[PDB]
Amino acid sequence: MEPHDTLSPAQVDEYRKNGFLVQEHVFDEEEIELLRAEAAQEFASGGERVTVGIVRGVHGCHLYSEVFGRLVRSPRLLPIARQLLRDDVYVHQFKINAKRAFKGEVWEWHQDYTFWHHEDGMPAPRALSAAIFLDEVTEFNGPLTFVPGGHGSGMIDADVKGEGWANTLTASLKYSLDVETMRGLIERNGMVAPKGPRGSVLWFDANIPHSSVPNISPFDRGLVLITYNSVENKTDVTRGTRPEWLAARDFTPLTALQATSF
Amino acid sequence: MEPHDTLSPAQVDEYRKNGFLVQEHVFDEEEIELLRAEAAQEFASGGERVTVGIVRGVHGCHLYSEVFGRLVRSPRLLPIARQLLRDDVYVHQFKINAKRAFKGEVWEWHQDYTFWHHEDGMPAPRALSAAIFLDEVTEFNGPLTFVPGGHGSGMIDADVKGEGWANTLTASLKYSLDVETMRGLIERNGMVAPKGPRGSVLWFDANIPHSSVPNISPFDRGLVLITYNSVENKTDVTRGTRPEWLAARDFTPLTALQATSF
Ligand SMILES: O=C(O)[C@H]1NCC[C@@H]1O
Ligand SMILES: O=C(O)[C@H]1NCC[C@@H]1O
Repeated sequence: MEPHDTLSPAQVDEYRKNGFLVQEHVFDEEEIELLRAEAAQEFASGGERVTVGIVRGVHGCHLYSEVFGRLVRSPRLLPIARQLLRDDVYVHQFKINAKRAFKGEVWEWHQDYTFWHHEDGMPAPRALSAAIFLDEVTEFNGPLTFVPGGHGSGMIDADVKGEGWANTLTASLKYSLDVETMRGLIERNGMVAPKGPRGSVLWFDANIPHSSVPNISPFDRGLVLITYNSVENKTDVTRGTRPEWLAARDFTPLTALQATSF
Repeated sequence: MEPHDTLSPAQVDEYRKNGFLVQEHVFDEEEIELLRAEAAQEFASGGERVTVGIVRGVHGCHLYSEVFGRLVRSPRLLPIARQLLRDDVYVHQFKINAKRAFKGEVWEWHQDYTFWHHEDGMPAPRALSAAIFLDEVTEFNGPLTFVPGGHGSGMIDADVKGEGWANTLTASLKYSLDVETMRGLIERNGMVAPKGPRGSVLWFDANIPHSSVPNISPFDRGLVLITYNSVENKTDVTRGTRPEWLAARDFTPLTALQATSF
């Protein structure tokens, strides 16, 4: 194992100003293939934790998979999440999202924090997601798309639908940011679909508004998304509506994987 | 009126090599607003020529609208189409396609020539379309997307659906290029979504494979598309299945608008 990875001051400034940031080539192909293979196994035996008719999402895999439980403690990831949240951290949510070639949905503009505040009891937006690129993310395979700086407009009052947590997981969403709001935000800030090669990591703020469109390429777009939360900002488990595999309840501070002979 | 517009040798080379080409800022805002206003009138009274539940397409407007009949003979357009097709030309098809803000469909990969050969009797791919930008075309408002150089692989054998011309106009298409074909083409050539400001013109070859995704922006994307065909390559009206407003039958060579006091 190396020195723990840190963002440079420039990277940090870029992250806070925009609310997202791509580090290119964090993992190699061999590491990425190990993650691809484990993701396929979870898609195949995830059960109620899966989302679809062909499988498209799985939730909570770091609680059940040894590979994924080590991934979240990796020295390429955990220290940056400590650095950005300025705290010890733990994993609130883990999920894999594949958009297969010539497939996919329009994911309505939204803020993760909005769901986590109302569904899970997250007190403050002191959280972020790391989306590992299992495939090259381009213009055409349905990249996550953001309003840069749009996290600074706090949580935005949103159109609310559904009952329970049934449509938290699906592309028609329970909390969709208004059309009139979006225009203002976008007139003001613009739109960015960060791109990069396989093995890249895209860090994004819990309150950044984001969306994506379908994949019109012949290449799949697999993403592993790890949502780190600050231990100080642990969710209020008394207001909690959802289960462990969507919203974690073990708030033990994580420590990084140590170098071992196995 | 000016000297007639021509592409530079570089532009022409770029067009033939890639099969598409954007000229920026061909029309001003005032010209574009005249076209917007006329398009709204056609969307409202086009009748059977319209396509939808909210209006999204209209076909054949240059046969019914004085503004649109002059547009096709404009010295910003007609001479480039002469230049690229190396012939006198006429309009085979005219259509307006709006993708409203937060709206739109995935348009499956396709080749226009494939439809025009089989539906209308077009002997050779000696045709092209000029798509005038009524709005700024960006990454996020569903730009027409192309395989550069993909016109040189001739007409590609395609999956065929429907009966009649019912699903020629709609986003699930009668002639959809295969998934396996596309991957090969794309592995080989890549993908480009030409962009530009309002009043731009995007010229593209009749055989270039193209597609688009929905508009996830708060801005509309209106396009006027004029399909010029070579007079020598006029359609065989004996194999013709569709009506005047989809496939024209007056093959008179066009001449440009002359400067008049009105
Ligand atoms: O509902 C959730 O918790 C997740 N799915 C969409 C928004 C979050 O990422
Ligand atoms: O069917 C047509 O003739 C037109 N619509 C889709 C392909 C062409 O542009």
